[PDB]
Amino acid sequence: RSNPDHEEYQYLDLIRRIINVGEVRPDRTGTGTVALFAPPSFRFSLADNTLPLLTTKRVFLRGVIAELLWFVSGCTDAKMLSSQGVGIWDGNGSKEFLEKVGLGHRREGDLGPVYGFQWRHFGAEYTDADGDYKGKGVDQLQRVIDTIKNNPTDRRIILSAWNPKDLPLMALPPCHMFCQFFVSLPPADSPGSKPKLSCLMYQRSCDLGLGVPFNIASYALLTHMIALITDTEPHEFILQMGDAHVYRDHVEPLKTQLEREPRDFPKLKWARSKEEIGDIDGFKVEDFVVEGYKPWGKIDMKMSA
Amino acid sequence: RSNPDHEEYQYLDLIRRIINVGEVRPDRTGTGTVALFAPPSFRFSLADNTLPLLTTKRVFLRGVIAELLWFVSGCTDAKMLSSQGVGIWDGNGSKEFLEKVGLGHRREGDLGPVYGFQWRHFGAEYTDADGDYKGKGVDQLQRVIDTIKNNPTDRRIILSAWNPKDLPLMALPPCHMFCQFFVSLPPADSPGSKPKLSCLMYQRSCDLGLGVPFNIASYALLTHMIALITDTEPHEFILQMGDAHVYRDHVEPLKTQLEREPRDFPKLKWARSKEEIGDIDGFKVEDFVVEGYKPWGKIDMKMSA
Ligand SMILES: C#CCN(Cc1ccc2[nH]c(N)nc(=O)c2c1)c1ccc(C(=O)N[C@@H](CCC(=O)O)C(=O)O)cc1
Ligand SMILES: C#CCN(Cc1ccc2[nH]c(N)nc(=O)c2c1)c1ccc(C(=O)N[C@@H](CCC(=O)O)C(=O)O)cc1
Ligand SMILES: *c1cc(=O)[nH]c(=O)n1[C@H]1C[C@H](O)[C@@H](COP(=O)(O)O)O1
Ligand SMILES: *c1cc(=O)[nH]c(=O)n1[C@H]1C[C@H](O)[C@@H](COP(=O)(O)O)O1
Repeated sequence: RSNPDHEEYQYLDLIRRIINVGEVRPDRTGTGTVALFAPPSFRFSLADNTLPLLTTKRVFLRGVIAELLWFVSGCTDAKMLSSQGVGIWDGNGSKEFLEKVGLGHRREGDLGPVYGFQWRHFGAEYTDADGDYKGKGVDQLQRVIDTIKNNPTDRRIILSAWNPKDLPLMALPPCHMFCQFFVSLPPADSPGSKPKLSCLMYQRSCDLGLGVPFNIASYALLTHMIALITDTEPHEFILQMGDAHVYRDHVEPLKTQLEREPRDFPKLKWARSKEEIGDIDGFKVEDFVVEGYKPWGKIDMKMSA
Repeated sequence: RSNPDHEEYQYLDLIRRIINVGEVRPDRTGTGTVALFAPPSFRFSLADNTLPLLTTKRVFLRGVIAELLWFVSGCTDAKMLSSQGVGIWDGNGSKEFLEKVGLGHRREGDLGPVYGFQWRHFGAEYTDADGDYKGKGVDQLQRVIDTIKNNPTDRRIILSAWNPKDLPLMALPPCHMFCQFFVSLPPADSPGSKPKLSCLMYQRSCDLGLGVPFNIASYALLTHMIALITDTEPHEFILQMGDAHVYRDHVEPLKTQLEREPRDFPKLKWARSKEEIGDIDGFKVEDFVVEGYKPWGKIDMKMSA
């Protein structure tokens, strides 16, 4: 390894380990997987505007950003993603899947009270994706922003989408069920510096081939976004996994990826200022300027619904 | 070290690290702490009836068991613990503290919809600790039991007390906010063996001196309990921490503990059979037979309310 310390090796090494000593298991989708439970967590530095966007394969960056802004908006209609050319949620939002999980009364694309809804309206009563939820439920995301700015040492800076009561209304239960932010105060020797912002996310189920690449970049981006609005400096992103698995039909495609040497991670820059963006709800896809992204070729992998 | 691989060194080493390079910070209690965010997780083997009850200091075992059976029962009245000689929750259940956090309308000891209530009645409306919640809300615990027995490869075996909507009603927000169970199927070379049960718990805020010792034994015991009811074999317990800290007034007392060499962990045996206990709600303090516990002397540490 030209550069053995490249953070991407964490991802490649775990996949190799799962394939090697993982346990073959049946699963909800019916395709089957090989898995390990609670492996060591991943750590990615977010310093110097670094964005841990995997380079051993081309990652659909725009899809990650679109999905993230979608979460932030509190929207749960997958059509808002497919209309802009992002179909990652088309599979679980299809009329065929919804009816399959007992949600036939919903129009196609209406995923239910998933991620975004819990993030901005936790506890509110869900009708459909067109419902008026403004000012209803708990806005966890804004509370996180307010807390980081006015009481950084607080120990409850949590953002969670897990809701046992709403689960049956969801086309799919949250995979990244929650994350915790931490703010390091400016060192004594130089109190003018910006506090450092870190994020730990826990993912109950992890599709290493398809999902993890998105999850890693997504939460890294969320932390960068929150850092901008709170005048803090992104520091570290930690990802703890529960059921970490590699789908059976992903094994061969991933072996090809395992042969590739990572390129230095790209950097993130903002196309607009903090003032122009305003708050967490003012970001736009075009605001994300990712430079230096130099990935290898794309690797085709089918998603199991 | 006579036994460098003793699992208790994970706990001792982390405390040493926090004291050495941890960051000095202000906190809600006002006593102050030294902390590190998201340190490597702890792993404890639960095989061969092993119970990771710390030995470098005498741990109030009966108090751990009592609190756990209290959680399971869904009860939120701290008087149910103090009446049996366990006052770990007297501090946050006292009238002064309750009135202090805006809950003066509650009788002393009524902590609100904390741990146990969320575990067995998530989503139900909370009135007071005497309310009738039977059959109300989501019983996450029993669902976990049923899932382990009938669909072990499920990836949603989650037990969580985090409830953004109910937080303000709680004397204190959940520290151990959730855990995930995992079941390994019997290997091919012996399909008669019992499936192996593991548990990963995530704790947002960790008082290493006082809380962690209880948290470790508590979730280890919970896994042993669930294993009995589900005909599975306890395997491993993983603990991931968020804000890992040592209170200022615990530093000196802990230094004394750091000088001690761990004794082999004790073992857990049941005073009754699975049939006699019946289900997760049938356990009694006397059912827990811990043998071989050989700890060093107690170490006094004050809890910051
Ligand atoms: C995590 C997350 C968000 N999600 C949502 C989501 C929904 C159901 C899931 N189901 C399964 N089995 N695995 C998943 O990772 C998963 C993820 C994603 C969904 C699909 C892809 C995907 O198929 N990507 C392909 C094609 C990308 C493209 O459209 O160009 C890829 O090659 O990456 C990525 C992320
Ligand atoms: C986690 C958890 C449950 N809890 C609940 C709970 C509630 C508020 C808290 N607040 C703070 N600052 N730290 C805590 O760990 C904490 C824990 C506990 C509460 C007290 C002790 C404690 O004082 N232990 C002393 C005395 C033991 C005894 O009563 O005999 C000790 O020496 O261990 C331990 C656990
Ligand atoms: C879910 C969504 C996400 O953001 N990331 C993911 O990796 N996934 C994966 C996990 C799993 O393979 C599948 C969901 O299936 P299940 O609910 O765990 O049965 O999507
Ligand atoms: C909370 C309860 C528990 O089970 N274990 C714990 O260690 N604690 C600790 C963490 C922290 O010191 C305090 C809770 O205060 P805060 O909500 O984190 O501000 O108790």
